[PDB]
Amino acid sequence: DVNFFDELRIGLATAEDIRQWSYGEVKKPETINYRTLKPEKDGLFCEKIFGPTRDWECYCGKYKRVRFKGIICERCGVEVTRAKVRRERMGHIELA
Amino acid sequence: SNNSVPGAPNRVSFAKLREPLEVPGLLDVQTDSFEWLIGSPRWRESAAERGDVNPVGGLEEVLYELSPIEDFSGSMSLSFSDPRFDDVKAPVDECKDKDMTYAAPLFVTAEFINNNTGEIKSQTVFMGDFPMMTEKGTFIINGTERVVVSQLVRSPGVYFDETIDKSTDKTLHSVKVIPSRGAWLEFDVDKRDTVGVRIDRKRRQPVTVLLKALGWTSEQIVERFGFSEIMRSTLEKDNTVGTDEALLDIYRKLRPGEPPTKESAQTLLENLFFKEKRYDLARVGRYKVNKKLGLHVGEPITSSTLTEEDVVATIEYLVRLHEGQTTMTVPGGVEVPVETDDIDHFGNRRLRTVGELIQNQIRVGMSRMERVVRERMTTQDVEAITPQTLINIRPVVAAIKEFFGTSQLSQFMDQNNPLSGLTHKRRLSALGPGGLSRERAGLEVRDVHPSHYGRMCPIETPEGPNIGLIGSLSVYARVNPFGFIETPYRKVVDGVVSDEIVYLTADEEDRHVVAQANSPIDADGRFVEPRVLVRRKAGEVEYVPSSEVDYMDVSPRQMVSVATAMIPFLEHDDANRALMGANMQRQAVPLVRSEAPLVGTGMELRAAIDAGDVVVAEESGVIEEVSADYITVMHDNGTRRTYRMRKFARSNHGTCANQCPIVDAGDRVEAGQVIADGPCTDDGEMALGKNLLVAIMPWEGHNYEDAIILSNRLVEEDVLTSIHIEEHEIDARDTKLGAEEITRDIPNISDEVLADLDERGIVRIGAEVRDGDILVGKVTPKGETELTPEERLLRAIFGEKAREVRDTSLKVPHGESGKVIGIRVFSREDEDELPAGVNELVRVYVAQKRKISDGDKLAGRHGNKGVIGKILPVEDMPFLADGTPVDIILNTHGVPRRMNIGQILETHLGWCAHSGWKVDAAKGVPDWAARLPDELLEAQPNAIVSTPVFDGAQEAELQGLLSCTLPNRDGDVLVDADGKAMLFDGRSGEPFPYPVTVGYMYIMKLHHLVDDKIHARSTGPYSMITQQPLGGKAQFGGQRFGEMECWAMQAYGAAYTLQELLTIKSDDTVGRVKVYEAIVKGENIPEPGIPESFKVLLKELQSLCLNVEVLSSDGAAI
Amino acid sequence: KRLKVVAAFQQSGNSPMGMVLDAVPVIPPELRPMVQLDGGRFATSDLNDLYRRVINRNNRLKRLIDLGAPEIIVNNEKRMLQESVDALFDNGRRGRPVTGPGNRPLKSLSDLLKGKQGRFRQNLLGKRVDYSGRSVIVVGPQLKLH
Ligand SMILES: [Zn+2]
Repeated sequence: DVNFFDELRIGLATAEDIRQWSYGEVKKPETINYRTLKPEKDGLFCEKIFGPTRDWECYCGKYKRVRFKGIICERCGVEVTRAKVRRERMGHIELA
Repeated sequence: SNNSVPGAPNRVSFAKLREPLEVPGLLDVQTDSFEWLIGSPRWRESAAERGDVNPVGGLEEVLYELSPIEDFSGSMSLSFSDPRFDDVKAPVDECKDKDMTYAAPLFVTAEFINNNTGEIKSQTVFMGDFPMMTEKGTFIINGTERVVVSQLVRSPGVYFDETIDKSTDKTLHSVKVIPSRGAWLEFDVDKRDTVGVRIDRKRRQPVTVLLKALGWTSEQIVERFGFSEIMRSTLEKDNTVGTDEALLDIYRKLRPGEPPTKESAQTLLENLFFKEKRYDLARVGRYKVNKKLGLHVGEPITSSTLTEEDVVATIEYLVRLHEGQTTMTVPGGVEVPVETDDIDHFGNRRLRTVGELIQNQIRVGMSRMERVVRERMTTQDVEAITPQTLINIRPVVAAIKEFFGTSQLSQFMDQNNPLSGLTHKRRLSALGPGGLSRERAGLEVRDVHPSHYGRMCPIETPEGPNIGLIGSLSVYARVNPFGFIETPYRKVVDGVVSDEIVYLTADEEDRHVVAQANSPIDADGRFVEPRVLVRRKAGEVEYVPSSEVDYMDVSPRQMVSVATAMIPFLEHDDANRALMGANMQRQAVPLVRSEAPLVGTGMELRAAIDAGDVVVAEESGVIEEVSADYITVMHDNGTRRTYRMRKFARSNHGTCANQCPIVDAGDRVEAGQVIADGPCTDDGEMALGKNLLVAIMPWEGHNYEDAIILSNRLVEEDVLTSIHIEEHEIDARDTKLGAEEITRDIPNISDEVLADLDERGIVRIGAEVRDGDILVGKVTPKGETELTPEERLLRAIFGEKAREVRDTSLKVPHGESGKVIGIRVFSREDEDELPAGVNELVRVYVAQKRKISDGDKLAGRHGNKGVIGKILPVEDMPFLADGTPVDIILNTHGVPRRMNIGQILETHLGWCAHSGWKVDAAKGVPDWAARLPDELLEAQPNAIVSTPVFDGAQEAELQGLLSCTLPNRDGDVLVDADGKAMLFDGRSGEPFPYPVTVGYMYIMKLHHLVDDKIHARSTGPYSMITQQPLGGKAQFGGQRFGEMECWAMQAYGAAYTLQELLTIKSDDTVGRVKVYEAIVKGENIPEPGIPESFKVLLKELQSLCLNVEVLSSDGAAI
Repeated sequence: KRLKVVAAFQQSGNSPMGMVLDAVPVIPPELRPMVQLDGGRFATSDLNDLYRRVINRNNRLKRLIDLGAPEIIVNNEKRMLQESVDALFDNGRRGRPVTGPGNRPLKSLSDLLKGKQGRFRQNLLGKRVDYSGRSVIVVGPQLKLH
């Protein structure tokens, strides 16, 4: 990022803006699977919404090389990138 | 021989006064208490001496208060009495060896009453193992030597007070009867002139309410309290009229909104203060209440709960305290004085020691056992019940084992040397479970109180934030049954001093007039002068005509501790430097050789023999054969006693403990004589340092600002070498992936590195280990992942499989070296007790030998610390007219600033002890030596003198001793009448232009060594969650960069340095990786930008539905 | 006092509509980690229990609307959803806080900003660094002032 911030400003969000920040919707209450200790599909830890676990790896195992940057796997939908995005992509919930 | 000890080497003494009583066994406080708790004949004999009509053990008392248990039918019951112990499981040394606890098993004789049947069944119940105290006064929990510390609390009792009012400008007298355990009662006069009682921090009600509530008719109130006006006014001001109306009132102010019955109120008033189980005074509280009110002084009351007559006596006393009446009398009671109490005075501060403290845990655990027994006797059948089924041993075993594990007051024994341990056991601690907090204790609780004189040392205390909160028991002081500290006096009936001595407490002493041990005495005991100086009441000193003198002090050093007692010329220092001196002596490292000090106090033979680290001889006999390992003595009886000497034990604080047979073979040894020399002891004497030739001057700024110049001769001769013994421990614990193992081969380590280990996996004994080396070779079964393909080709070209095991081998931390002296292993097959889930534990001992050098701390005895800033080579030290070079050069500028000149006198006297002297006694005795003892007229070179505390060499006597020093083996005399000598400069070779003061001093090597206190860290291992460098001196953690260092940075204007510290040097992982990489690569370090932490602050503010955008110069977002 | 609060929303360009949430953000998964300890035990963060809770009460409410139900049941479920998200944003701010294990209040999401350990206080207190050490100092009167 550019090194030049004149000033910071804060405000209120909007549902039409909170939908913009988000990468998926968490709709299942469940966290990581108990057996294998991988995250559970479409919940508070899943790789689809947030990020892959190890660096440059999808979920099912159809890609574990580094040659493919930025591709989205069509069998499970995770994206092979650095695992550091695992702390920059935000979820969203839609309340009835 | 004036000294009691059989074969003690004798010190001529500058003692002017004969001591009436010899100093008691120093570890008495630690042994007596525990002897009382177990219940032993020795303690029974002591109670025979006191003449106590009640002989009871601490365990026996806790068994009376529990027995008998009964079911609410009363149809089944269970009581038990008469504890008895057994032989200890094993001897002490084996327990230090095998990691177990030296204890003894313990039974009781319990019985089960039955009413409807009429048959009572008795049997022997076992009650786990019980930790027992050794003769040294210490506990061995889990193989380590621990120590229970005595604790200072306020006793139970009745404390009157007077507090000034802010609104009406007039003082208000409030009482509190504070018991041992039970509800607080309290009475108080008001600014509106209205008495109010307050029961368990309830809302005040009128006090004639409770008075009427016990059963006091209005007429009896009128006649008993009639003379008092504020009590009468409070009998008007009350509203509730009648008995039950007041029990109902008390229930209605006890809790609001509860159904008020007359029977439940009358039941709770006698349930909270007169029920035996719910509320209790101890013997301390009961005795003290009796003594303060002057009622029931003749008979010993076994009942230990509050009584009603007592409460009426208290309210009459409070009204008396408002009156200003000196004397009260109660019907049925002797007369007493009337004054407000003081919580600081030592007659109110009782002290509860090991016996009381272990008794409390036995009690609480016992209660948790009693509930279980009560439910268990209700459920089981009357025919199939035995006293075996009811009692459950487990809940008490838990309580004790958790006391010795967790309780604040059972610490690791401080074992730097003998003096440190002996001091650790005599400690009076104010902190802990059941006392005032550290933040809660006001600034008055922490300072000296005129009643500590002779019980608690005013000088000795810790220096940090626990000042005043830990004192030390004085030399002669001893603790009586109830829990007060007593000091012995001698009594002067009519100006003549007796030989019989009485031990007084702090509150009994306030009632007489005590004269000090320097009063001039005839040979009859007749007072030499008309007026004596005396201490009267509290904090008052005054002259008195010789008839008003009741008591007198035992010894002029009655008011100091045991560590303070070993500071020659202590009345010449100030209290600050005296404090650092006492404090510092208990951090001296024991050397490889010991010598006793040429100038010392009479205290060190006694202290050494008591602190328990010299081996004494039990009987009298003749030495059979001497080993390095054991001494065998032949009694005159005919039976032989063999004593072991533990050789190089790792004491608790990493220093070494060594015992050395001192007697020669075929000798006659008296009973109770020293036979071996523990660490720090020479010839049976507390030797904490060495004698060194010191010269006082500045020397070309190498000792400037309190550093010290050492002569190289010390490092070559090994005068200050020590032995430090380490230990490291690693083990083989099961994980679900598999069971780890300790085995010789280790993947990817060459043969040379593994040469030291054997086939077992542990390093052989005596192989010098540089750090990073392997001591124990262990491998965890590596977590089963997939074998990496890049690693399949890398390992494929060579053909080496990363097995199912990673390498977690014990390694040598950086900064350690030495030999491997001994290893030790625990297995499941050996039948060793192991922790739950680990199969073998392995420890390894590494012992190095430290020579002194730069950056080690030295200290004299008067709190003159210092670091060694230089070590000159032998031929540079300023040397003496006969070519002896001095050893240490202590600067001048710190003597007159500290305001402690005891070190200069210690140096002068020390030089006189070195050379020996011969007064001019042919012409006659010169005047300055009139009162000099006869054994002192003439000493042989290197003779060890003693100068006690507050009674040593005077000035004129010292100055006169410096004129008679024996001339040197060359013929000449080296120091003049002043104590100054002529020195030659080692580098220049000229003589210095003035005389410098040389002489001897006693210097000790403290426990702040540069090898411990050095850590550096370029990178290391981080912590997953805080993501900062992992702290610790043992993992070479990184050193912390607080907030005032940032304010310094910003006052400089150093933007880039501070931004660098705060970001890539601690938090940002990306940053640290990039900087490390760029440094190894040899390119510029990246210019510091925006922390990765920023984006996280924004993701969290974006989590709270706030919306944060960044504005550029122009005003557009980014 | 009303005028001040009201005129704020006029100057901002931000509608007050943003005070009722039609959606809630979920914080990234790392800043509420669930890492596995050395002894096989799972160590997690407290926010996970709150998000899970709001997710539950939400899904159950929507199926309930699907089925059809009495008004008291739907109003009770709406109520629980509002209170749940309320405690997720800031605990113990309305009635009883929520406790998870053993009567221990849960660390809320507004809990990650306030306090001695919050994100604003973090950089002011100071941390331990790299490339550093310390030791005992002796005087050396041979050295030049630099
Ligand atoms: Zn996939």
